[PDB]
Order: sequence, then structure tokens, then C-alpha cells
Amino acid sequence: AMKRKKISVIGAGFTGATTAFLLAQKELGDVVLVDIPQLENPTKGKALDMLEASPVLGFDANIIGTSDYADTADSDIVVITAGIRDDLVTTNQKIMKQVTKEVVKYSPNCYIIVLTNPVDAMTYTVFKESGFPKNRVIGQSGVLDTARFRTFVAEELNISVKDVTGFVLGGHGDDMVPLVRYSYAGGIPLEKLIPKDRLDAIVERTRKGGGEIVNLLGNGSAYYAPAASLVEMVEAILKDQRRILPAIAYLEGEYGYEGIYLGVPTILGGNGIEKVIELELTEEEKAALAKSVESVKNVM
Amino acid sequence: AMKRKKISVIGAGFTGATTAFLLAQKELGDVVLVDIPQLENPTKGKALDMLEASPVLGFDANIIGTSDYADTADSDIVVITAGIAMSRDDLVTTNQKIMKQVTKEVVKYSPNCYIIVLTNPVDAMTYTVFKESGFPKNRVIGQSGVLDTARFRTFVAEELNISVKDVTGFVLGGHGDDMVPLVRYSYAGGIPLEKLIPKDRLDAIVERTRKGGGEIVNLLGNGSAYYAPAASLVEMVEAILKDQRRILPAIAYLEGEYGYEGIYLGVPTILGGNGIEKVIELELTEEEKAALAKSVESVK
Amino acid sequence: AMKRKKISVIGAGFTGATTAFLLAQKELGDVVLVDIPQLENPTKGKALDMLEASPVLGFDANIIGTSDYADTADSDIVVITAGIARKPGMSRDDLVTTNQKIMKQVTKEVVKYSPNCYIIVLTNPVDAMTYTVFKESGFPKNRVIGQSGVLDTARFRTFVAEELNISVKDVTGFVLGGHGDDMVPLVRYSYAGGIPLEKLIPKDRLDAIVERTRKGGGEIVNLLGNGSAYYAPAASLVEMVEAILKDQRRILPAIAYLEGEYGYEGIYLGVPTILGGNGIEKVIELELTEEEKAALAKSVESVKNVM
Amino acid sequence: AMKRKKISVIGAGFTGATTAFLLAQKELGDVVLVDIPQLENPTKGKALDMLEASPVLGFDANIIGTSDYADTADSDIVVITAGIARKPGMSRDDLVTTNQKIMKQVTKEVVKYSPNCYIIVLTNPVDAMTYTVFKESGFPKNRVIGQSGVLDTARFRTFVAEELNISVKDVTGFVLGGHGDDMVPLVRYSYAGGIPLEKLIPKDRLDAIVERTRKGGGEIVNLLGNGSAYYAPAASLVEMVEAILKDQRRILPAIAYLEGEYGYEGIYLGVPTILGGNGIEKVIELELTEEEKAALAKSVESVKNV
Ligand SMILES: NC(=O)c1ccc[n+]([C@@H]2O[C@H](COP(=O)([O-])OP(=O)(O)OC[C@H]3O[C@@H](n4cnc5c(N)ncnc54)[C@H](O)[C@@H]3O)[C@@H](O)[C@H]2O)c1
Ligand SMILES: NC(=O)c1ccc[n+]([C@@H]2O[C@H](COP(=O)([O-])OP(=O)(O)OC[C@H]3O[C@@H](n4cnc5c(N)ncnc54)[C@H](O)[C@@H]3O)[C@@H](O)[C@H]2O)c1
Ligand SMILES: NC(=O)c1ccc[n+]([C@@H]2O[C@H](COP(=O)([O-])OP(=O)(O)OC[C@H]3O[C@@H](n4cnc5c(N)ncnc54)[C@H](O)[C@@H]3O)[C@@H](O)[C@H]2O)c1
Ligand SMILES: NC(=O)c1ccc[n+]([C@@H]2O[C@H](COP(=O)([O-])OP(=O)(O)OC[C@H]3O[C@@H](n4cnc5c(N)ncnc54)[C@H](O)[C@@H]3O)[C@@H](O)[C@H]2O)c1
Repeated sequence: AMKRKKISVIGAGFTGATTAFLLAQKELGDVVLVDIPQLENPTKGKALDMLEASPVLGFDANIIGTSDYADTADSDIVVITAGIRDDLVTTNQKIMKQVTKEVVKYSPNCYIIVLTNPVDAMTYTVFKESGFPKNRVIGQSGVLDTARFRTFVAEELNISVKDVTGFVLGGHGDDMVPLVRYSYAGGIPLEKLIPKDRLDAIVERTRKGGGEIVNLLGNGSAYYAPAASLVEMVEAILKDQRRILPAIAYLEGEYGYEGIYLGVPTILGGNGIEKVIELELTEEEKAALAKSVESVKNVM
Repeated sequence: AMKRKKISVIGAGFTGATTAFLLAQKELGDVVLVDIPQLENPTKGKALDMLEASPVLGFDANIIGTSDYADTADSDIVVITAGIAMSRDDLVTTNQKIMKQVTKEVVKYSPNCYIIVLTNPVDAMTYTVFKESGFPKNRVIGQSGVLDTARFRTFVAEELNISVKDVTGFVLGGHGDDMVPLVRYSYAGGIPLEKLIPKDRLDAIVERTRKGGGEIVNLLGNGSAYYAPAASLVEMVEAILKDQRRILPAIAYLEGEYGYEGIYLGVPTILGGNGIEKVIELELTEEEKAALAKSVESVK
Repeated sequence: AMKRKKISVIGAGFTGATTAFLLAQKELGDVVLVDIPQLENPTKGKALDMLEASPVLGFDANIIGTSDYADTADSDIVVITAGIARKPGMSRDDLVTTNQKIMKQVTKEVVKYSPNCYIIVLTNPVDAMTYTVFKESGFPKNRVIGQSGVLDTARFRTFVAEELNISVKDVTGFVLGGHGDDMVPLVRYSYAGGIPLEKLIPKDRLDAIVERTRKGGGEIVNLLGNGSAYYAPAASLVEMVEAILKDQRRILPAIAYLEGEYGYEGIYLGVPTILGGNGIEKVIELELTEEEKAALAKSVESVKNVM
Repeated sequence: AMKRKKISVIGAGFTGATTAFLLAQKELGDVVLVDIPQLENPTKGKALDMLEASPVLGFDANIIGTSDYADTADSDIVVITAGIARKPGMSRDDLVTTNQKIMKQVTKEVVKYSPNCYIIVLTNPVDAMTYTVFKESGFPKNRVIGQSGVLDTARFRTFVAEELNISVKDVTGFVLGGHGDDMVPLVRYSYAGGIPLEKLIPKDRLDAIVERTRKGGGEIVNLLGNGSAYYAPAASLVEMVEAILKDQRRILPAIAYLEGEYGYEGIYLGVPTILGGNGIEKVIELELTEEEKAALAKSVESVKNV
């Protein structure tokens, strides 16, 4: 029988909830929205509120809220947005291990997309607790950074964001390794369209993208763009699209590094990470990536 | 020259934010997201988060947060979510002045717009906006029945295990005990629900629709519903921006219809290019006629 | 190992090519467009043309054209649009004789390479042709389904939308039985915004609307001069394919095998169904008037000649 | 009153009908299919067939068929897909002559009933057909545009995606000038997820992809036996229509009137443009290698000699 895909969203906060509503509107499958027992009810009300939109927007998806991982059984994809500095890492690292053990009990065959910061190490933890091969455990970072990058380049030139491309290796902030030489408008290199000063500010504003939103909102981090980035990565897997997207992936040789997670260009498909793509980098880029890999080792 | 539609959403909270993002997703137009000067930053931060999701989801729309009503200039549509956050006469009276204040800058900066009001009690608020605006009846509308039908349809769909797409609901009047549902004009794929769902189980679905708001409030712990209410507003914006001539329930101004006059009541409407194109009058029975009188009398 | 749904469309004529392009645009799966060997090159031309549209419309679907049924192996759904139209002056029996044969030859190769698929049949007359597919396939009944009422209700909703000047989204039609004289409309289960149409449209013009619905297929044939309708038919097939692939449990009129329903046994009839992941989940049994039971008994007399 | 956008599609054939159906499905506006008086019943038949799909696919649109240009009044956009039925003994030069005459007759009737429209031309040869539409219309240059480059880039992107086994969403092509031998691809400005294709695909296979792109229209003609491509050309048209009606400011290749751009004056040429609510907002001018200037110079010597 034809069965709907099943997506469990672990963490029913701003990000997990926006992600669930997006997945449901796109009819990508049934969504189980999961939080802690003391937020069980709020999670049931967000779910039921999303579901009550379905007649009007006109989508067929079941959306339920729960604190019982038995309800995530035989999930196809699990999105870990479950969050609460070296103490924070150790708290989130404790969560990741509690969550992952429940997840792979009930869904031994699922694919895991991790949003939890620092996503470099939060994913490594999932990967090691899960016991799953590296293709099945992925983290989000590069898509959000390229999303902010394209938005700034788009207002600068007064053109559709659809015709802007960014390229990002590494993590957020100072871990971020932009390749503005692989960044284009209409396929024209940006370095030919934006004077040096205005362009390096757009690169800086991308580095300070996540904080610019944390500053404006006052309480909590971004959720709209981050939810979009997870959905693009979910869609790439469920629909076996073989998208080329930057993701947090486990290296076993690529770019010289081994045994770590890092933001690299991948092919996202029905087998999860089909390939980590190896580019020829400049010495300036390899050096900026070596510094980034030093802050990934910094969170052991 | 072809110009985008401009939509301004007054109230950048839970409901207006969700409304703005849905409108942008569907490329219905440009969105200005409007709150009060002390919240101008977290508003600009929601608007920018949303706009940053545009590259990832593939929509061309601009979204700006403001506290300056000059930015809402030449709006095609204004949507009022401006809500207060205390007696039952306190919220009404406070919301009434908000409505007045908001409508005043709106009809100065966008003289020719259409207005859709969500702020509860919508029958009272929509009246205020209508009075302060000096616009004809067709150009000022509240949201209520779409959200009630959406709840009804969700519960019927679960009861029958069928798609929400093939469930109809029919409601006059407003929320709570002011709701006048006609189950006899409600169907699963054109089949009346009286013939498909027993008397007892159909009575409880209707009671659950009366208490639908409250059920989310209770589960949410703090604050009311937004996903389904945002969805309900976008359906009404779409019917107007695209001149669809939908038959939708809407809070409209009566002048002979159902025997009442000089009130805003939940009625079936043709919603099109001229907002309310016609108020539809059915042949009501006495137990429904009386139920509407008790609904008219409860809106005072 | 998340893999695309695979949909095979049999017949690369206007209805099958239109269907293929809609399925690919909606990313419902990978599409295999099949036709006879002599039309192999045209079939690949159409498929490659549709596929070259994918970067522009921004869908990820494979489309291929073939005359090799091995290319349809392990289809989740197979849509049959192969067969001839009833030419003016052609007898109904000649239409059935020719299409009966194509349905046996097509089903043979379909089930040879996709023993587990769902089958949706467009070929006319659809109760007779869906029955032939069922009996040839050896499939259980929930897996072999014909299109009829969706297309009849689509034309009905279009005419009524025009008469009342409202969106088609807010019109409901309701039809049992087949096309033409075989259609059994329930105007009393037909509404505008849930208001009965008998209360809104006077008797003469509503009767005209019902009669135009019966004649709708012939109206497009008369206007085209060269063949039959394809856009609305293709749309109707895609709505049924979606209901199944995405397990939607839609309530849709379908041509379904009855085993007691409506008091008929061992026939395909046009009835309200719930459509989902297991195909026909349920035939919905209605209480009909005696006029309705009679019109349905005349409609039945045309799959009885195929039993 | 909020009013629907209105689109007239001149020629209700394979490309015209395919385009009309995509425009209605997407809800970009009401659609008027126009053809010759003898083909008015076929045109109403397609229009009515499409409209009867609306309740099933869930779109609200008016679609009609006509032989009468009054039904096209106050169109926001006219798409020209009109061209003469290729008879057996039709001279290449006879065909271009007939079509040149169709463009003038069509354009005179269009600008009388829609003096404010934006016009997109598909009819081959599109550089010469679009110039003929421009000069008959009396409109300024930003409001008469040709389709060519989008279709070539669609075919290129399809073949690169096949070659690398990746999504077509993540492949980009760059093409100046016309179809076939007149095409000037810039593979150096062509990528897979931002990566130059020259680093991904060996030169012999990438040369062959380019050659398949030049030949891509004829590849479909050969397989079909009668007639030419219609699904990708319709899609290509609709992307350009959508970039105008929704003021998107897309960067797309279009057959655009040049007054100095690339050092040419008073010609239509395939060039990267910005496409928005005022039609062609900007012709984009690239720094070309002497080889690319020379390939383009040779491409312009085609546009003048037809
Ligand atoms: N990858 C990125 O670029 C990116 C961007 C934005 C957000 N983030 C990160 O995503 C995380 C969540 O963001 P948010 O705004 O949605 O946060 P939030 O605090 O609003 O929501 C987090 C949720 O996690 C839940 N949770 C905690 N422990 C749990 C457990 N054991 N089981 C189940 N649920 C549990 C909480 O109940 C809470 O509702 C944060 O770590 C944030 O920094 C990363
Ligand atoms: N029709 C329905 O059934 C329905 C459903 C849910 C919400 N609502 C109503 O809609 C309103 C908004 O609800 P919410 O959940 O978005 O609440 P919210 O408090 O999150 O949003 C209200 C926002 O309005 C802003 N605001 C107040 N006065 C303003 C003014 N004069 N100008 C501009 N902004 C102003 C506030 O600062 C706040 O951000 C409330 O009245 C709520 O009860 C109606
Ligand atoms: N329910 C309705 O009202 C409705 C609507 C329109 C068409 N139809 C049915 O659909 C059929 C096709 O419609 P169309 O407009 O595409 O006609 P068409 O003539 O364009 O298409 C029929 C195709 O079937 C192919 N075919 C024949 N035998 C075959 C075989 N053994 N294997 C594979 N392909 C084979 C033909 O080569 C042709 O390409 C009609 O004959 C009719 O029975 C039903
Ligand atoms: N890249 C491109 O720009 C591109 C690609 C493919 C098609 N084309 C061209 O598009 C044109 C249409 O191709 P098609 O396959 O749709 O052809 P078609 O023969 O199917 O349709 C052309 C239609 O134009 C109609 N027509 C003829 N004269 C007319 C007039 N005076 N007024 C109105 N309508 C008139 C015809 O009756 C016919 O129905 C051809 O010139 C073709 O070469 C160009």
C-alpha cells in the first residue's frame, strides 16, 4: 500500500513548529511534533492549530503533538531542533544522547537532520549515539548562511533572489568560509558587480546574520529562515532530488580532515548524503578552513 | 507598468507574523509588518527572518517591519491583527481605540484599500474600523466563519477518516454560543453529515467548534491560536487580490439582510475584486431564525 | 533508501502526454510514457520535450518515452489512456470490441512488469474497459479503478460557476454511473457554497446544465474536429493518482467493482468512493430515490454485456 | 476594484495552447486564445477543455477562444506564437516572408485593442519576427521582447543534470545570441551548485553537451516527425510572462533591442536582461573575450542577413 512519509520534529519551539507547519503545507508527509512532558499540552495545541489550518490552505497532512517517542515509530526523517558555552555544549550534548537513543529505538531506519547549535558537534554526538552510517546523519548550517547572503546580494543589485548564488564552507560566524569567487548574479561573478567595500560588508553581515536577528527579537534566535533551510534539506531526501547543498557532514578523508563533522558541499538524495563534494581551494581558503576546523575541535 | 500588490498587516505578533509569512510564501504581494514604536526592532527582525527564507523557498516578495504608517502608502489590502495584551469591557474599549488609532493613519496613507479585521470581538472591532474609515460597506470585512468552518471540517474529517478537502461546514454569526451552524448545509463529498455521523457524535463536534478557540488557549498555557486564524485571513485576502468570487462566511454590514440592519454579523458572502460583492440571504427555519436573533442580541 | 514513486502512462496521445506533464510538474514521481513501437520516436520526443521544461518550471522528475514495457517495471501506478474514440456513426459494440482487445493486450504487459501496481483506466466505455482490465489483471478489486465522475463533475461545476458567476472552488456536483445517457446526476446533492442548486438556478437552465454535462465530451469533439478532450480528462486522472500516491482518502466518484453495493454484484459502476493508499478503500452506499434506482439500473445494462 | 491580469496568446497551436494552460494553472491571469477565423472552433474547444480542468486542479481562471481581436482589449501581456502551417513546398524564404506578414497583421490588431501591452514573441526566426513586431507596434523597446535564451539554457541544464546526475535546480547555463550556430554559450559562466562545469565535466563531454544544445530544437523535430517542440518553449514563455506580471527583476536571456550595448545599434539580439514590471529594465553588458566578441559578431551577421 502507498503510505505517507512520516517526519518527527524533536523540539516544538519556534524553529521545530515553523518546520512542522512548512512540511505539512507542502504535503511532504505526516508530522509528529515532540517536546518534553511539561510542554506536552502546548505541543498538542500548536499541532492542532496547524491541523485546523489544513482545510483552508487545503493540504492533507496529520500533525500531532506528543512527549512519547513511541509515536515517532517508523519515522522516515527526524529533525532534531531540541536545544536549551562549554557547559551549554555539554547540556545540549546530554540532550542529543537522550533524544538519539529514543529515536533509533522506535525508528532504526530513519534519516536525522540536526539544527541544534553548535551543530558541528551536536551532529557528531547524534552520529555516534545513533550507531547509523554517516550518510544517515546530517546537520544544517550552510543553507541558512547562503540564504542570508543571497538576500543581501539581492537588495544590493535590485534583482530576484532566484538568480543569486552564494557558496559557503564551514560553520556560522568566524567558522564561516565564504567563496565569493563561486558567488554569482545571473552567473556573473559578484566580484565584477559589487565594489570591494560593499561586498566585504555583505560577507560580514552574513557572518553576523544569526546575531543580527538575536539582537532585533530581544528573546530567542531566528526561526523562519532556519525552518526553510531544514525543509529544503528534508525535501531533497524525501523526493530523492540529488540537490547540491552545503550541509554539516562527517569527513573520512575529504579536504584533508578525518573523523569530524564539517560544512561542505554535498549531494542530498534519498540515501541522505550521496557524496561530499571535494573542491580545489585557494591557499587563503584552505587556511581559513583549517582555522574553522580548529573551533570544531574546540568543542570536544 | 506592472506593480506588485502591497499588503500591510497591523500587529506583528503571533497572528500577523504568520499571516505575513503565508502571504509572502504565496507571492500574493509586498508585505509591510506594522507594530508600535517600542516593538519596531523585533518587528524588523521578524520581517528580515521571513525575507531571508525567500531564497530557500523560492518566492520574490519584499517584507519590511515598520512603526511609520507612511510605509503602508498605497496599500491594496490592510489586515488588522492589532490586539491588546483586565475586565471584558476593558479589552473591548482598549481594542476600540487601537482600531480607531490604526484605521486613522490607514485611510490617510492608503485611501483606496480594502480592510480585513481579526481583532476580537471582530463584530465590534470591524464596526469601529468601518466607522472611522468612511469607506463603503464592501471595503470593510472581519474574519470569523472561515476559522469556525476550518475547525468543524477538521473534526468531521477525523470522525469520518476522510480528506478535509471533501468536508463542508456552514456557520452564521460568531464564536462561542453566538455560532449558528447549519449541519443540514454541511456535507462529506456532497453527502449530508446527518446521514454519515450519528446525532450524539455530530452534537459534540459542533460543541467542540463552539469551544475551539478556548481549546487552543487552554493547551497553549499562554496566548491564543494563530496558524489557523492566519490561514483564515490569507483565504480572504486571496479571494480579493485575485477576484475569485469565493462564497465565504464573513463579518459584514447588513442593511435589510436576515431582517437585521446597521450591524456587523457572520453571513455568507461573495468575496471578490470589490471586497463583499453580495451578502447571501438563505430561507432560514424558525429554530435557526431564533438562534440568529440570540446571536444578534449577544453581539451587544 | 527513499525512492521516487514511478508512474507509467500507457498511450502518448494528447490525454496521456498531458497527464505525464501534470504528474511531473507536481513531482508526484518519475513518469514512463509508453506507446506502440511505430510511434516510438514521437513518444521519446514528447518526453524529452517535457523533461527539457523541468529546469524552467523547476520540478525534479524523470520523464522517458518508450515502446518497451520493460521500462515500466515496478510502477506504483499505471494509467491506461490507450484505445480509440467513438467516431460518428460507429456502433457502441464496435467501440467495445476494439478497446476490449487493447485493454487485454495492455494489461498483459503492464502486470507482467508491475505485478503490484494500481491501475486507473480512462478508455471508453469506462465501466466495460475497467472490468476487462480487472479480469485480465487478476488483481484484487481495490487496485483497478476507472475515471468518469471527476470529469463529469468538473464540466458540471464549470457550467454552474458560469451561471452563478462564482468560483468553481465553491460548486459541488454529484454523479453516479457513466457519461452521456449513462450519467445519473443527483442535482439534490449539488450545491453553491453548500446551498442546494435547485434553490438558486431555475428548472429550465439547471436541466440545460445537466444536459450539457451529458453531452460535454461530444461538445469538445465537435469543437476540435480532429479528436477528443485531453486537458480536463488528464486533470481528472491526476486528481485520482494523487489521492492514491499521497494516501489522501478523498471522496471521489470512481468506476468501482460492486460486491453487494447498490444491490449489484460482479460489475463496475460509477459510485462515490473513498480513494487512498490501498486504492478504492470503500464504495459509499447512498439511499437513492426510485427514479435514481431506475436510472442507475439502465446505466448498469452496459457493463452486463462484458461480465 | 482589484482586477485579474489579462493575457492574450496569439496562435492557439501546440505552443500557444500549452502556454495558455500553464498560465491558467499558475493563476497569472485570464487568458484569450486567438487564432484565424477557420480555427475558431478548435480554439474554443481547447479553451473550454482547459477551463473544465479548473475545478479539478483548483485554479480560478477565465479562458476563451476567439477569431476577433476585440476580445483581447486591455491585455496586460500579449504572447505571439502565430506562424503559417508549413505546407509541403514552402520556401524557407517564403515561410519567413509569410510569418513577417503575420507579425505585422497581428501586431496592428493587438496595439489598436491593447495600446499599453507588453508583447513576448516566440515565432521563428525570433530576432527578425520580434523586430517586425517592434516596428509595427510603435511601442518603445522595453515593451517588445523575444524568447530564445531561456529555452537554450533549459536544454543545456537538462543535459548537464543528466551528465552529473544532479537536480536541474542546481545547474545554470549562460547563452548570448540565437539558436543553433548563432548561439554563443559561455560555459565559463555555467556551474553546478556554483562550481564551474569546466572543473566537473571533461572537455569532450562538455563540447558535446553544447553541440546537443545548438541542435536541441532539431533533436525534438527529428523524433516527432511532424512539428516542433512545445512543452519547453511554453515553459520558457511563462517564466518570462511571470517575471513581468509579478515584477520579479529576474536575470534571464531575452531577444532585446540594442542601442549601443555590445557595440551594436538598431538590432534585436539574445542578451542577458533584467525582466520586471516595465519589461526589459536593463540590457546587461559583459566583458567578453575577443573569441566571444567574434562569435557574437558572426551571430549578429545572421540577424542582419534574415
Ligand atoms: N543551524 C542553525 O543555523 C540554527 C539557526 C537557528 C536556530 N538554531 C538552534 O536551534 C535550537 C532550537 O532553536 P529554537 O528557537 O527553536 O529554540 P526553542 O528554545 O524555542 O525550542 C527548543 C525546544 O527544545 C525542547 N527540548 C529540550 N530538551 C528536549 C528533550 N530532551 N526532548 C525533546 N524536546 C526537548 C524544549 O522543550 C524547547 O521547546 C537552538 O539550539 C538554536 O541555537 C540553529
Ligand atoms: N477571529 C478570531 O477568531 C481570532 C483568532 C485569534 C486571534 N484573534 C485576535 O487577534 C488579535 C491579535 O492576536 P495575536 O495572537 O496576534 O496577539 P499578539 O498580542 O501576539 O499580537 C497583537 C500585536 O498588536 C500590537 N499592537 C497593539 N496595538 C497596536 C496598535 N495600535 N498599532 C499597531 N500594533 C498594535 C501589539 O504590540 C502586539 O504585537 C487579538 O485581538 C486576538 O484575540 C482573533
Ligand atoms: N472518460 C472520457 O470521457 C474520456 C476523455 C477523453 C478520452 N477518453 C479515452 O482515452 C482514449 C485516448 O484519448 P486521447 O485523446 O489521448 O486519444 P489519442 O488517439 O491521441 O491517444 C490514444 C493512444 O493510444 C495508443 N495505443 C493504442 N494501442 C496501444 C497499445 N497496444 N499500447 C500502447 N499504446 C497504444 C495510440 O497509439 C495513441 O497514441 C480514447 O480512445 C478514449 O477511449 C476518455
Ligand atoms: N525558441 C523559439 O522561439 C521557438 C521554439 C519553438 C517554436 N517556435 C516557433 O513558434 C511558432 C509556433 O509554433 P507551434 O508549434 O505553436 O505551431 P502551430 O502550427 O502548432 O501553431 C501556430 C498557430 O498560429 C496560427 N496562426 C497563423 N496565422 C495566424 C494569424 N494571422 N493570426 C493568428 N494566429 C495565426 C495557426 O493557425 C496555428 O494554429 C513557430 O513559428 C515555431 O517555429 C520558436
